[PDB]
Amino acid sequence: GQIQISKHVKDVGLPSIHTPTKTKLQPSVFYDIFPGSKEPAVLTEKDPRLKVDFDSALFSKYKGNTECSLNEHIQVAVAHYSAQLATLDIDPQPIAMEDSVFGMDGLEALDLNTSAGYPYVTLGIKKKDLINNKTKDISKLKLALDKYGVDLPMITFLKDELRKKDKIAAGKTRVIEASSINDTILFRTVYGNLFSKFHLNPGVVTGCAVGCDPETFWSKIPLMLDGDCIMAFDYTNYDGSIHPIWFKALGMVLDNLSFNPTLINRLCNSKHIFKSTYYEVEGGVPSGCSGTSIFNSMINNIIIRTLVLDAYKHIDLDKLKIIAYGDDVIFSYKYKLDMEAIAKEGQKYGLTITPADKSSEFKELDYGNVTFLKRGFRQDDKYKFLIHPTFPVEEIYESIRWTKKPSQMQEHVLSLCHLMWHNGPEIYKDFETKIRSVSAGRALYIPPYELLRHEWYEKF
Repeated sequence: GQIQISKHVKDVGLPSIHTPTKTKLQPSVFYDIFPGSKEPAVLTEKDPRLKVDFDSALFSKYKGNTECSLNEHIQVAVAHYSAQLATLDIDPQPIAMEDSVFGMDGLEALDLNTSAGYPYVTLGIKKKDLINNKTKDISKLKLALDKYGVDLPMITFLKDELRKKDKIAAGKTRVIEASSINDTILFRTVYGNLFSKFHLNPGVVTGCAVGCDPETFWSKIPLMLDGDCIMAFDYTNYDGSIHPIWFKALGMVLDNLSFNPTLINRLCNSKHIFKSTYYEVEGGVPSGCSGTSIFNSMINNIIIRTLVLDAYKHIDLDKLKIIAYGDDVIFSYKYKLDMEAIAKEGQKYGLTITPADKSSEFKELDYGNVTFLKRGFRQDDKYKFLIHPTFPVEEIYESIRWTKKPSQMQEHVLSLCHLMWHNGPEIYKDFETKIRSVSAGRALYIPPYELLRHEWYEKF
């Protein structure tokens, strides 16, 4: 996206916003027993590890929009995907505010711990002041919605997380844009029935994987994505590279389903505060707020359709099976397509597509080497039809080496075990032994391989 406006906060009647500058990340008890090189992302200009201007390296996410327009192919992609989603018969009416706050079927309750955004972050007001979870009373919230209204600036926080070592000195730390609670509630109100239907129906009709459980969903993917050709590739800066035309296209699908097609352009043309600067961006999807993962998935469905259409012009879209989780996508067609040919068609829209898993060349894929949500695919030993989701061993080793809270170590390690065992008993037994070499790991419950495997069979 492109920065259209940039102003000092004191010149437009706004205050400075103060965002956490120190990491909660700390070496854990397993730091010296597992290998790794990730460190907490730089969170401030004064970090001694920096070797670059911090504010410039963050604002490089925004480097212009390519000159392009709607075409017939994007248009047929819109009509095809729309007719597919109509199959679901989503209720276009808004949901009650009670359901937006405390949830309903397919819509998780609002997180009451994260920031409430502008203006509440400057007023000493948190979410639990607006919403009482004990009584389910939202009277304070309703007054704050009336008083402050909607379409408020997003606060851009810096994501406190582990990063590869080369991204530390280069000041390459991710930005998340926490929208106001006022606006998250508006988006849930308008689009809540769509969000619910997607979460409850991950697969090839929504074209979306949000709300899936990889443990059981992995077995279904080969059934859904039939056709001789399994395809996947990676995007460079997906969120930032999405031109305004893809929001018009998304607006058109929402309109075909009788949903508000306009609220969406507040994501496209967005307003922000970072520290002491107010700024506005045209293009790009704000990373980390209202319906982000679903809207990105829907947009990816449009892109993949139009890109295949641009590269090949006797295509049958009924046979182009797609599953997307935001920027991450896997798809199939009834016969072999050239992924390089399809990727090249992205350039004219301002999309940058490289081969999957940081590969050198665009090569053919099968389920033996394809990745989705960081995971590979491996047939079970006894039942070859059940597919293990395979989480990278390296990412588990780096994760275990750090904590944000030592008290919740039992939960942290158990989560890692549930990921790890899918890579096989040999790698899992090595994992267990290293954990039990220190006395803090001796104190934990570490599930045996056989109980994990038996528990998994029973989830199906």
